[PDB]
Amino acid sequence: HLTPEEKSAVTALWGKVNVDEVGGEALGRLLVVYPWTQRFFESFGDLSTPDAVMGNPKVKAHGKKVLGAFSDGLAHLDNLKGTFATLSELHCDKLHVDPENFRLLGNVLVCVLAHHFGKEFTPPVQAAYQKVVAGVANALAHKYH
Amino acid sequence: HLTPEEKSAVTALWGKVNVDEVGGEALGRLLVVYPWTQRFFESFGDLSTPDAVMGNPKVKAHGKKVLGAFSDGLAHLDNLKGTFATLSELHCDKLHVDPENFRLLGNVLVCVLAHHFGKEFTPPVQAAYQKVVAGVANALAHKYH
Amino acid sequence: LSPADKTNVKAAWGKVGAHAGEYGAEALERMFLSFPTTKTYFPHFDLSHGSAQVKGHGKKVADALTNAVAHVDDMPNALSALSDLHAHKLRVDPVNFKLLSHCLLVTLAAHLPAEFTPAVHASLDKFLASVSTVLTSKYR
Amino acid sequence: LSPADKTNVKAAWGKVGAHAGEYGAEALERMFLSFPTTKTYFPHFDLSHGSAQVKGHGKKVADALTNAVAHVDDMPNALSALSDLHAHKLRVDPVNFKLLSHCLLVTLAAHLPAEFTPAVHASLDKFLASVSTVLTSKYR
Ligand code: HEM
Ligand code: HEM
Ligand code: HNI
Ligand code: HNI
Repeated sequence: HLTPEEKSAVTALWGKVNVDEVGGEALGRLLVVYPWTQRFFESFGDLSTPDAVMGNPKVKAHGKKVLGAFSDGLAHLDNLKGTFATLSELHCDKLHVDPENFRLLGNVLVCVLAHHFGKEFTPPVQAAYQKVVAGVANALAHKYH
Repeated sequence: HLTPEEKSAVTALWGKVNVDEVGGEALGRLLVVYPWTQRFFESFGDLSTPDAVMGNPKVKAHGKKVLGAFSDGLAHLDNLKGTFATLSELHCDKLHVDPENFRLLGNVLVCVLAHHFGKEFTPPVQAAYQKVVAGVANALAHKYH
Repeated sequence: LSPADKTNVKAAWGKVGAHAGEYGAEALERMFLSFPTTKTYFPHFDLSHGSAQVKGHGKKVADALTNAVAHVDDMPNALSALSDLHAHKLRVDPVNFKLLSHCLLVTLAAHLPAEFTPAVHASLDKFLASVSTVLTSKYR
Repeated sequence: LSPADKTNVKAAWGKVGAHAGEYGAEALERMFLSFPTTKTYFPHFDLSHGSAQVKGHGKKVADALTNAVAHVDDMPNALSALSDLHAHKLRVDPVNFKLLSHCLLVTLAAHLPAEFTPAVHASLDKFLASVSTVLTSKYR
């Protein structure tokens, strides 16, 4: 439950986010830091080295879709279970992704936002974003519940 | 998500389950296998070694309360969230127990069931009880989920 | 892992002996029944009751486990060949290792009740988790 | 914990140096605000921003991290006094350790962008996961 102060600070920082790169950077880092998540992206190609994952064009293109889904959740915070209904069906019934990996990618996105904004990404701003990434991960796992 | 064959096997085995001397070893083994959970039960006194935890009158008495809560939910499988509604609040905001510990006790309960029944707790019986312990753990973690 | 836990683990899997190859086969079977999503890791396999594929692989898991208890003070180097298969080639999610260790703990409790004591249980869960940590670490 | 990971942690905490006490305290501040449940472990601490206790405690966590970097080959014996403070008298959930590890990585990403490379990110996460399990074992 985000306070209007947290809500406003969340939209302000997100408006300055590089829509074209941040997503790919977050999906790329998840694949390098947590190397088991690579199983779900075998049809993507070279991931052998950390530079192969980051440089990969489909990791960037797929990350763009993932960021788009995150931006979707930020616009509709009070309806997360609904916003991610089809994706929760996709990731649980069709893809069989463990819900723990959603918590990891959400945290990796937080690390990326910190890496891009620096000291602008202050502790109360991270606290607000932790509510969002926990909310998205929980909503992406409702099909298991 | 339990079918008639699963729902019957769950109740038939629970009839043999002693409500007063099953939860005690479940709460006890939780405090021995995962000892960080002792912070919540420190009014109890001594929990120095496994024998002290198992031979603790407060541990076995609290196990009856836990297994008593599990028993009522086993009859009300249709709406577990409403049955565990009051407990889900007390276990999350009143006393800050991490939602990961809920499935730790559930999987420990499953280990106690196998230990008691032996060959009687067959793989399809374990499969039936797994959907229950996951359900109960989910119903007790919704007051943040 | 404590030397007290090491004495509890050596004693527990010392009583399984030859049954380990059948215990591992039961534990395997229990994982597919309890958690069906784990079956994706076995695309060709016939995972039904009383199968030689499950029984044969059950012996492989148990043989790797007997090597792990004997090499309790040297686990990353002794299980190195297996840590490469599970992490580089198979790339198994560490959650699945929590799922199999749980079913293995269920099988041990069901067949060995006089041995499966809370002190042995805590050491066994610690042993299996460290075996899991080693098996799912050689990756990047 | 491959030699490549040991090399990365050195090049990451090398640019830190004197900033250790400042970074460690920020990681705690980030943990108390983002995860308010961890505050229950510190009721004897004034968790309000601009605390000498958090700055001093941050320095302790940071120098223990610097101490853990040097003894990366033999961490269970070097952080013996620590693995007794948190596991026995504090009985802290390993979930809280994952939170501090994550908050530590966020601080390093915000302050050292050039050093927060995916390889260093993977190495530091693995190193902190190893420090966490050392501190969350031999519980009794
Ligand atoms: C928790 C945050 C996540 C979000 C918001 C998210 C979002 C998405 C979106 C929007 C798609 C697009 C599907 C389509 O083309 O219709 C997708 C696909 C997919 N996601 Fe996720 N995802 C998340 C986490 C994960 C994680 C952690 C994994 C793996 C460990 C994963 C694996 C996949 C896979 C394998 C696909 C299918 C890609 C393909 O077409 O081959 N996702 N995800
Ligand atoms: C206690 C932990 C585990 C042990 C000791 C273990 C041990 C083994 C051993 C010894 C082999 C055969 C290796 C060889 O001879 O080349 C094997 C193969 C395999 N293991 Fe594990 N394993 C464990 C956990 C898991 C888990 C949790 C999964 C997945 C859910 C898994 C999936 C596999 C697969 C897929 C194979 C190869 C089977 C095939 O041919 O498709 N293992 N494991
Ligand atoms: C390790 C922590 C912990 C876990 C995992 C846990 C898991 C569970 C689960 C299964 C997921 C169930 C069904 C369950 C049921 C109960 N718990 Ni839990 N409880 C836990 C810690 C407690 C504590 C602590 C209390 C009461 C102590 C207090 O301060 O009042 C408690 C009290 C209870 C009570 C009694 C309510 C009351 O005090 O009136 C029931 C019933 N429970 N607990
Ligand atoms: C949220 C709980 C918590 C976590 C996750 C945690 C995680 C860590 C990690 C993991 C990276 C490290 C390296 C670490 C290091 C330290 N902690 Ni932790 N500590 C925690 C709660 C404490 C508390 C509480 C104390 C003691 C307070 C005091 O002043 O006595 C503590 C004290 C310390 C000290 C000082 C010890 C002393 O006074 O002798 C060091 C060093 N630590 N702690």
